[PDB]
Amino acid sequence: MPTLLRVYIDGPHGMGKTTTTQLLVALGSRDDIVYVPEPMTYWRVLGASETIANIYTTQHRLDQGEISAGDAAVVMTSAQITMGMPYAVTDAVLAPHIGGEAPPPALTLIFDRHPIAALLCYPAARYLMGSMTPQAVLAFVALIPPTLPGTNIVLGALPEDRHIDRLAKPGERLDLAMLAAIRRVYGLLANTVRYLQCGGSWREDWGQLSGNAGPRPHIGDTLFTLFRAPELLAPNGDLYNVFAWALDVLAKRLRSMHVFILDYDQSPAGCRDALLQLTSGMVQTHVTTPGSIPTICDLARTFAREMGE
Amino acid sequence: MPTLLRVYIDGPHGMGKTTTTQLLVALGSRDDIVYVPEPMTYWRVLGASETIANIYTTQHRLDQGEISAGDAAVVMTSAQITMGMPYAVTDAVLAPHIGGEAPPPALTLIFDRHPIAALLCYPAARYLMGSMTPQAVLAFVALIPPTLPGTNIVLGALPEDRHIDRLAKRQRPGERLDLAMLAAIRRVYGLLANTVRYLQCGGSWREDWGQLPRPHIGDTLFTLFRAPELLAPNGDLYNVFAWALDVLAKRLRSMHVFILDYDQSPAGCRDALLQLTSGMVQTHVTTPGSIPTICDLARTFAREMGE
Ligand SMILES: COc1nc(C=C(CO)CO)c(C)c(OC)n1
Ligand SMILES: COc1nc(C=C(CO)CO)c(C)c(OC)n1
Repeated sequence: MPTLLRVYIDGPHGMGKTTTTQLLVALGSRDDIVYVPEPMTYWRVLGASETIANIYTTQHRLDQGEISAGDAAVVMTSAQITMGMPYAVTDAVLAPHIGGEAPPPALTLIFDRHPIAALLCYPAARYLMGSMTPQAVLAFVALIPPTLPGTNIVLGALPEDRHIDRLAKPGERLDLAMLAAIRRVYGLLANTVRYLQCGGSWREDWGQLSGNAGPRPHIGDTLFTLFRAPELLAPNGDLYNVFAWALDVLAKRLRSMHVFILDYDQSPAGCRDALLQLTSGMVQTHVTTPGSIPTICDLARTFAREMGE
Repeated sequence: MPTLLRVYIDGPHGMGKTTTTQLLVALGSRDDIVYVPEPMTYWRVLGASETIANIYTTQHRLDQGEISAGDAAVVMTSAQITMGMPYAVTDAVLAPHIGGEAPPPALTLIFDRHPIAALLCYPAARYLMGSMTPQAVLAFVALIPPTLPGTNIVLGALPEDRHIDRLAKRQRPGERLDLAMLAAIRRVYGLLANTVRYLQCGGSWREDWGQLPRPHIGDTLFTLFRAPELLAPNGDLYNVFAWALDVLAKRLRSMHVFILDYDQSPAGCRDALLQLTSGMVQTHVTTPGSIPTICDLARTFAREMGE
């Protein structure tokens, strides 16, 4: 029974994730490590017209006082559903091939981002920016697919000052406020997994909210803190049950994830070797049939050819 | 482990779907069959303000030429997320309580609609109405939750004329009587039923794609996706959309469809639905506390998001 290692490189854009990944795939053998790359093609052409460009234009207009929140919200919600579609189909066709958690893997699968990037992280950041409702953020949360065994997610670390300079180097605009928001979000996320793996329970700690490594963070330091918003609160001050249930889904999805932190404050070859060492402590899985491996290989290869830049 | 029967009452709206169900929960014991009703309060207040009204005003403005198809699509996409949220959250918290396939069940759970109504059927109809992109529809399709065992879906049969009449007699808040939408939504559901049969008799969309004892691929939902937006310059579907179609195939193939004839009295419908249950597939729950956890979920849902 052959084995599989899946690794999702995620976190805020502009750190160097894409390069580092490509650098890592390059060191490997042709037929034992594949890359599912960033689907910019879907973003700029196939899915719609310059989705990246559309998003930053609308945020800028909202800030400039040129459209209202409600208007910006519907534009952001649409574009983001679109942004995330390739991650979602990929997860869906792959799911049946994944077995139980399990010596060198017969195949390593590297992903540019994980479904929560588009179904949770960026939405949450847009909400912080005032360009998306928390209800819609939670509707995205409710559609996060089941976390499969051996979900290794690598997030980035990088000083803000250096992050600002590197990013200043699609259709994007330099939105420091966005950068700050997405940085905060991925920060809460890493805390949240830690919070949940240390047996934390958002229901039991909900009142404490108001005005891989380490100890259990405070609930105020996790994603749960974002959804203490008046839109989601009943008169009695509690969360409406429907929203509570989506927080439950959030906990169920995150708690079983293996989070790793990668330092991007170094050269491109540095990040690569850092990442390589980091893989040996990652959870592998068995596949479900013998032919899962070449099948998985074709899908990843098919994807890159079509959607990678 | 104790057994569970899940029954999703679905199909196009305006046929009798709600009245019918209400008569059935009346018959069975209040603590032997539970009901998850239409989340009108979420659609009208909690998720956003008057979502139904927003949907229909927007189609109308697109029809009157007051806004662009592009503008319509974004609003439509956004609002349909809002419509589907309670369905999606419910399935997600219920899933771990569902076990394998299984004598009368320990609990019978009846829903007003299944998640594919908001993630496939309604969006597809809006696509036929020019107010949603086919990409968006496929993006919803990709997010369809996995099909758990015992997924029994009841769809309705009713001649269009009777259907028009009943829908006219019970519009929802903000809804606009629209015969194009009605024909769009009826067709989507007819294709749905045909799609399941096609799949279940071993149809393979990839094989029969060229053609664009089972239905013809041209009478399934796969025909809706020959759209030019999804095709490469040589006529092939991009692989990304092809995979969404594999997902659609996997999800639909293992659902169990039952057709309810609505062309009768509300009490006739109730009896019919009841007899329809002998062929439905039961499952085991997964934990001794699943049954009461499910009951409390249902009543909590009803209490909060019911009208
Ligand atoms: C910029 O908006 C936005 N960016 C991304 C990520 C990008 C481009 O910012 C890949 O770097 C994602 C995943 C997203 O998901 C909804 N939304
Ligand atoms: C009217 O628009 C619309 N209605 C429905 C269903 C209704 C009728 O408004 C309840 O039958 C659904 C599920 C939906 O899903 C996106 N969109």
